[PDB]
Amino acid sequence: VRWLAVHTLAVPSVFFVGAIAAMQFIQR
Amino acid sequence: MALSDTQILAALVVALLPAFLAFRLSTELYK
Amino acid sequence: IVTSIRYWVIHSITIPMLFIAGWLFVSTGLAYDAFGTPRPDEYF
Amino acid sequence: LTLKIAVYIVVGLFISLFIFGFLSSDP
Amino acid sequence: GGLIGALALILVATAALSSYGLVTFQGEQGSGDTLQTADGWSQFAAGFFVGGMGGAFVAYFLLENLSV
Amino acid sequence: WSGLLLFPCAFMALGGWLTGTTFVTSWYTHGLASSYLEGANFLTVAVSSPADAFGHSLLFLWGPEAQGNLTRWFQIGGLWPFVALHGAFGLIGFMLRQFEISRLVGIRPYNAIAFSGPIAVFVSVFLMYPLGQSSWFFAPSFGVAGIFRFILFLQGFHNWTLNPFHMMGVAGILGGALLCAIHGATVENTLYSMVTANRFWSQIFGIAFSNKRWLHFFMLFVPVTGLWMSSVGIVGLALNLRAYDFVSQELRAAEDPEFETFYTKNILLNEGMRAWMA
Amino acid sequence: WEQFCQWVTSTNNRIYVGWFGTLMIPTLLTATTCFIIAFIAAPPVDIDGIREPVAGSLLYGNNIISGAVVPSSNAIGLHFYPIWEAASLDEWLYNGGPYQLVVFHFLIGIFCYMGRQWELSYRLGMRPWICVAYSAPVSAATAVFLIYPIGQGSFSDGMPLGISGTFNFMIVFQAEHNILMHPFHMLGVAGVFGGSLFSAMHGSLVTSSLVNSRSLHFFLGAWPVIGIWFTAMGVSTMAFNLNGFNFNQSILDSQGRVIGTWADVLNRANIGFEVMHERNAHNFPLDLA
Amino acid sequence: MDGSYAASYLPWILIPMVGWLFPAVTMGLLFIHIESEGEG
Ligand code: CLA
Ligand code: CLA
Ligand code: CLA
Ligand SMILES: C=Cc1c(C)c2cc3nc(c4c5[nH]c(cc6nc(cc1[nH]2)C(C)=C6CC)c(C)c5C(=O)[C@@H]4C(=O)OC)[C@@H](CCC(=O)OC/C=C(\C)CCC[C@H](C)CCC[C@H](C)CCCC(C)C)[C@@H]3C
Ligand SMILES: CC1=C(/C=C/C(C)=C\C=C\C(C)=C\C=C\C=C(C)\C=C\C=C(C)\C=C\C2=C(C)C(=O)CCC2(C)C)C(C)(C)C[C@H](O)C1
Ligand SMILES: [Fe+2]
Repeated sequence: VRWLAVHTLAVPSVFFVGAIAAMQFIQR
Repeated sequence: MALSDTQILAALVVALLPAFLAFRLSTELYK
Repeated sequence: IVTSIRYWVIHSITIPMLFIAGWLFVSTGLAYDAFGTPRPDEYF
Repeated sequence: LTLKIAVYIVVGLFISLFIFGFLSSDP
Repeated sequence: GGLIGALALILVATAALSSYGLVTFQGEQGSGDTLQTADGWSQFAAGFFVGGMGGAFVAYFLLENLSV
Repeated sequence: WSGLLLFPCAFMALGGWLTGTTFVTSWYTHGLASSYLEGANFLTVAVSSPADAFGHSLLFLWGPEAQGNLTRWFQIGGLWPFVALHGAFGLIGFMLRQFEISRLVGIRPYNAIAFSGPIAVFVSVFLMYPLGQSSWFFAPSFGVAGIFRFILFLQGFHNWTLNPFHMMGVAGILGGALLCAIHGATVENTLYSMVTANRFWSQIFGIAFSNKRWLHFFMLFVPVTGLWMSSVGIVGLALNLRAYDFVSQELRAAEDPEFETFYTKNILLNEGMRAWMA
Repeated sequence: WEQFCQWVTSTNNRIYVGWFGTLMIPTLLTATTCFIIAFIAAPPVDIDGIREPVAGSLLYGNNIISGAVVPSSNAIGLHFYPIWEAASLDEWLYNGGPYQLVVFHFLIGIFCYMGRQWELSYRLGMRPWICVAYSAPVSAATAVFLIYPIGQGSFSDGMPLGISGTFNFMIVFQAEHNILMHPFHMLGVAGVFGGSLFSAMHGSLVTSSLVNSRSLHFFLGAWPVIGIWFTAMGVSTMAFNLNGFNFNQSILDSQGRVIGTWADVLNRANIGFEVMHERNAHNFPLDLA
Repeated sequence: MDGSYAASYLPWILIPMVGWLFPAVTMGLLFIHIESEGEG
């Protein structure tokens, strides 16, 4: 349903963008 | 007649280019 | 009504903790370990 | 050098004709 | 509204803590005090974030009527 | 019906591409860093093709090439077959989706026959070419830079420009772009309103358009035909290299230092490019 | 004489002329004639200033694909080389002056074709977006035929008027400039791809209905034009020794050794193209009899 | 707040970014840069 249709994309995207945000700092 | 929202979005997309050019110029001037 | 309140509460619990979970996952030595990606020190 | 002169007059007359016609556009 | 304000404040607090940790202990590292080191301060900031969320949410659960 | 047969597969392909572009590495498959984690940027990141250590094995998760492990399954490069196969499955699913939408509405399916071109392009470039090749290590990577590297490799090893099929595909692509631009421009010019444009082209281009349906068919048909011929040419390259090489000019130029043709210089570039990688 | 001008500006002629056509037709006809003659029977045009003449004419042993109107000589450089500056016809033929004449008269002709298009469009009572669309191929042709030779400082490295010449020019361009990594060729690629996509979709929609459209057609026609404008500007920038992104050796390790990315492989391929052989210390035969 | 101009949702997100996200990010980066020791 619409609930899954939105959450299946939303719930990993925030995780991934937080990951990339941290990688933007982990670089020496 | 008033502007259309597509015009506003296109204006933002166009304005993306001077932002990138300005970033490049500033980084060049930093050296 | 109360439904919107619960919607806001549910969307406030999860988003910050998810972002911070991602940040913690890649900040510690977990991203390299799980995915097999080598850390920059080991490179030869 | 005669070819140079011929080309000069040809191109000059062509451009002069074009500009003269454009300035007196009938329609 | 109180919950949202508290969550925003705790988020900004964690950002400030992380920035302080990044800029303070980036030189030589010692283990005499485990709080005054880059990894220790980063762990402190992460735990501080999660504790802030927990405390704000438990306070909201106590104050807010019903909603269950 | 089939509209739910592609959504999970397409979403899984997208998720696999996103996971590969930021976490997995190509150190044990190409000796390169190809994700954000190592320090690569948007243009550099790529889901690299599998290494040349297995051949045509698909590197399944439950297959013995990884034995259920995930770190190994990512290091062996099974993410490339995962992404490519799921993407192809979802793409044929959308083919059937357009088919069934047309069936439900009751009009002739023309979006499907047009979309067939991308299907052929994908199945030829990413699946059939490596099948005709030694293994997946020569298959193109899922990256902006990987695509360019694959293009240059095919130029070096096949002289793909000289192939008639890529030539006619280039013609089809450029004709499609020209027809798109000209149709949009003429519509916003007359903004029926066809007689004005028809007279304008009859007096400008001489050979004007008979009807707007004819022009719409032509802009539908030129790029799809170009893509189909390009895919057929790649498939031929897999089986039988269809490059008309004028060996007469080659011999004429080999021992005559006073003769040269741009074909000879293209051959020089190709053979030097071959010799460059030993 | 007024009858002649009345016919010229007449919107009733079988093939329209207009006042721009009065200058378009001679230039286009001249360009076609001299291009055909140069394609058929031009002598071997030396192109690099060394003892390696290059032949691009059919009568000199070339087929249709291999035929190409050879660019000018490196001896010419960027200098204007008309026939009267040639002490005789043979030197002008052997120095690639036909190429310069063709390109100059053809550029004038396409500009006048634009003018004729606009003139007919306004005389017919229509807002002229057709020339706004037609400007993109003209801009690309000018960038790749006039701007690039000037930026590179010579007419020798211009695109030959031939199928094989086009491929050689493109490959040498990629080797010397890395156009693929430059964002503006990607903008052009996206423009042409979107043009093809919109063509296919719009044709399918119209034919499936055979028995927002305004802005739809507007953006449909506008995307490829903008893409072509951007790629022409990119080529013009590349003319003055500007190149695409160089992400090579941009990732190191804890010690300082390069890790390598796909951009590094692209750079290696470009270097391989720009020298059509191997590198040093690859065991040349030491002793020869 | 809302208005009758086209794309009325743009201020809703653009203004908070230019008011909170952008200032926070730039001050964070500037504080990090002005404090990096060595390499004077
Ligand atoms: C200066 C303008 C110009 C012209 C006339 C051509 C013409 C041609 N190009 Mg070309 N090209 C150009 C610029 C030009 N190109 C530029 C700037 C680039 C990028 C650097 C390329 C890159 C390119 C590639 C990569 C390829 C071609 C190919 C071709 C040929 C067929 C494809 C085609 O045009 O169909 C699209 C256009 C149309 C369908 C519109 C109609 C055009 C007519 C049919 C072409 C005939 C014109 C002819 C040259 C006129 C000569 C004089 C006349 C008296 C005979 C054709 C001879 C292909 C090829 O080699 O095939 C032989 C091919 O693979 N071109
Ligand atoms: C998927 C692969 C792909 C694709 C789709 C493209 C696509 C493109 N490339 Mg590209 N390229 C690629 C791979 C690819 N490239 C690779 C791998 C390389 C490395 C070798 C290059 C190297 C490269 C170079 C070096 C250049 C391009 C250019 C272009 C653009 C062509 C613009 C053009 O023809 O001018 C528009 C069309 C014309 C100018 C034709 C003339 C039109 C006039 C107005 C009419 C002429 C009529 C004719 C003379 C006679 C009429 C016919 C009839 C009536 C008789 C286009 C966006 C060119 C560019 O950016 O353009 C500026 C360019 O210079 N590419
Ligand atoms: C310097 C010129 C300038 C200025 C002072 C403003 C001022 C404003 N714009 Mg605006 N805007 C501009 C140019 C400008 N605009 C341009 C060129 C565009 C087209 C892309 C827009 C598009 C735009 C939109 C779509 C919206 C605004 C909105 C607003 C208001 C919210 C605050 C804001 O700027 O953040 C939002 C504005 C932006 C993110 C615009 C980007 C900044 C522009 C493109 C360049 C500015 C660079 C500048 C010279 C840097 C100087 C540095 C200096 C301080 C040291 C504010 C009144 C919002 C509004 O009206 O709310 C009611 C809104 O929704 N603007
Ligand atoms: C330039 C590249 C290009 C892209 C990106 C593209 C994309 C799209 N076109 C579609 C439609 C169409 N395309 C058409 C004609 C054309 N389309 C073309 C070229 C493209 N078309 C060309 C050249 C033509 C002319 C023949 C038609 C006629 C249609 C439609 O009817 C349809 C539409 O309505 O559009 C609005 C949609 C396909 C939906 C689908 O199959 O769901 C399934 C989605 C899947 C399976 C996900 C794709 C995953 C892929 C296969 C593998 C993964 C790829 C990575 C994630 C990305 C890698 C990136 C690297 C290159 C760096 C989508 C918006
Ligand atoms: C008790 C104690 C100590 C002593 C403290 C004493 C005596 C006083 C301290 C007072 C303090 C710290 C007061 C702090 C006030 C903070 C304010 C006023 C914050 C306001 C925030 C607002 C209004 C935020 C608004 C917004 C948020 C949250 C956003 O994210 C953006 C939007 C917006 C701007 C609206 C010390 C000795 C310092 C340390 C010891 O451990 C504990
Ligand atoms: Fe239409």
